[PDB]
Amino acid sequence: LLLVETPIPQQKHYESKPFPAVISPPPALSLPLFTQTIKTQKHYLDSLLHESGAVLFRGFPVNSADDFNDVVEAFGFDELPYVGGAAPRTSVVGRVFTANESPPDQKIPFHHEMAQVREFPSKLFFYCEIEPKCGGETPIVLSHVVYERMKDKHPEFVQRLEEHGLLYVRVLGEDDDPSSPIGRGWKSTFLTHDKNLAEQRAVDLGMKLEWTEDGGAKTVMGPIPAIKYDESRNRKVWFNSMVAAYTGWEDKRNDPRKAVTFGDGKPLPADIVHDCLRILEEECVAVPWQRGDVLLIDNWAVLHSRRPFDPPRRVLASLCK
Amino acid sequence: AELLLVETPIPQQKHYESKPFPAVISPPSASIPIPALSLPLFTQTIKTQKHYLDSLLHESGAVLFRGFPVNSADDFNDVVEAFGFDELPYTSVVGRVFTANESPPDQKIPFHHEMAQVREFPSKLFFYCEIEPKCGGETPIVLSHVVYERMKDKHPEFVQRLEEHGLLYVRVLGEDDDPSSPIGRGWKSTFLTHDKNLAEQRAVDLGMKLEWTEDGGAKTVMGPIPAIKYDESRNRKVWFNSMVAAYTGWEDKRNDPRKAVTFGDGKPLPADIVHDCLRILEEECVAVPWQRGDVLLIDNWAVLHSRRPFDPPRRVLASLCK
Ligand SMILES: [Fe+3]
Ligand SMILES: [Fe+3]
Repeated sequence: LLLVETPIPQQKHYESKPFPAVISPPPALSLPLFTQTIKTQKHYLDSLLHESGAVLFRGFPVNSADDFNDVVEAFGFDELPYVGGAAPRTSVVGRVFTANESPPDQKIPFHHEMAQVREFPSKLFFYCEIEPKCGGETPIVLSHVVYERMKDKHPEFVQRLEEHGLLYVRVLGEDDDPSSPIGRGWKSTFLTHDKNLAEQRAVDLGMKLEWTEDGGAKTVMGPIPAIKYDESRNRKVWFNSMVAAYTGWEDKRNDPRKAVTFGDGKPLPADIVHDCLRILEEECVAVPWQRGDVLLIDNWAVLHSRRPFDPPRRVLASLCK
Repeated sequence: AELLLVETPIPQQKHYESKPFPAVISPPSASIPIPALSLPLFTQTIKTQKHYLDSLLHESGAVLFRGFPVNSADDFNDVVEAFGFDELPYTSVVGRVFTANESPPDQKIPFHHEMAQVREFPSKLFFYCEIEPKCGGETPIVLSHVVYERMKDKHPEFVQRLEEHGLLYVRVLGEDDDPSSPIGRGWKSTFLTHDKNLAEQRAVDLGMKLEWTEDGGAKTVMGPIPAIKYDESRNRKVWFNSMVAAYTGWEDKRNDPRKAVTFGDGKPLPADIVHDCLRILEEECVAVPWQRGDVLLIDNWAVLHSRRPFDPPRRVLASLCK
């Protein structure tokens, strides 16, 4: 067959590079012909991903979870083994999983997948098996651009983060609440029912777990950096969950404003965090999904969100080491 | 090119009234001509042998298909799509195929009838082994009408009080969801709502009284409902309920199984008799070891199923019929 770099409305451009790059089709199209071209075009697709940081594959016959898994499987990358510290995921087939994100009428803030985890995914794929009835887009934005704008806007603020970093406080109940923006419990996060076994995996994950009265838990993480360095492209990125925590970690157990602070305890300037929230919006590209689309996101360069939505909707994913 | 569906015997099968349980079909050894067993030939033979497969499934309660090119979830969906049963109106792997949210391997799943307390339960069910368990993992099955007949013969009075009073099912669920619980789902993720009024309205649509505990939780009561139904296709009574199941497997921090199921009038069931029912179920069951490629078809009106503990890997898919 073949692969074709195609233009779309939403995409943006940076130094003559489309974001995201879009690949579409030009023996009639088949699912085994596609996975076959994926292997045949490995170099081309590694570079395109390197140049753009994400590529949406639209038009190909990926019509099921198993189908998406063949495409994920065809890509070669090794799966990232789960260790705990993320919403309750449900295995579907092979390297592909699902997870009932926060309530459908909410906004999922921008973040890097498992950003506060030691072994975070280098890459990830998103796949739509069920088109959203309304809304429910997976807006994406280039982390390095957000860095070039933050350093430009608030140069002193970045400097404090580069020296002080951030601290995160995330109170977790014993069970999971499907109502909160971040409703995972401690037994679910750490895949443990026992406390010792838990507080142990807690230290291994680099967290300060301290059991709460009502069987809950209050974890503390950091100081940790906010500006990491993607070596493959020699550039720093906004690899932190500042906006996610400050505006998103909001429920009966956590205060948004207290969710995250400077690495040395000093509170963050509200007008600065929300200014960052505004930078993410402006630079983000939210391509409306379609049944069959496959988006390849490099986790070193991209943060992902989720617009609110009205069901039905089914987006599947795959995490790479 | 044609294919022979050959009835075959296996060590684990039983026989009642001369009929095998479960009936087992496989493709012959030396056929004339010799067919190149394929998945597309199998599904065509299933469509062509509809009547024969209706009689076998009709008289045996379940039919295990052994020795067929069912090599992936895609192949399994093609089989289910050849039998012609309507799909049960609504995770999803492909088409009508899906993975069943289960408990840890070391645990044993109690015997039951699929969706036994849901107005529109599956009439028929399919199980498929894509990956045979390293150890155990079998999907034991048992004939519901046999359990009924033996219980009535051993405990006539108790059976008489079962049909007359029925059963009461109690569940004390939290607001949130405990991951480590066989019945961990709380009222939120149960009735898809945060609002207490709507939630209780929905539980009521499901024929159930919903109580609001002061601890932010909820207590639900179902019944009285029969513990014994009548298979019309086979003109016989079936032990269609979840008594033994709930009495032994409905436990966690908020729930005690001993009081999870009682007589429809609130009177507790005799522990000795429930365990005695557990005994009959275990004796009459058939636990055929799973071989990759197998697809088991169960008539949900005549058969209760459960699971054995196992050591992974193990992968089984399923499909439900209206
Ligand atoms: Fe995410
Ligand atoms: Fe079951």
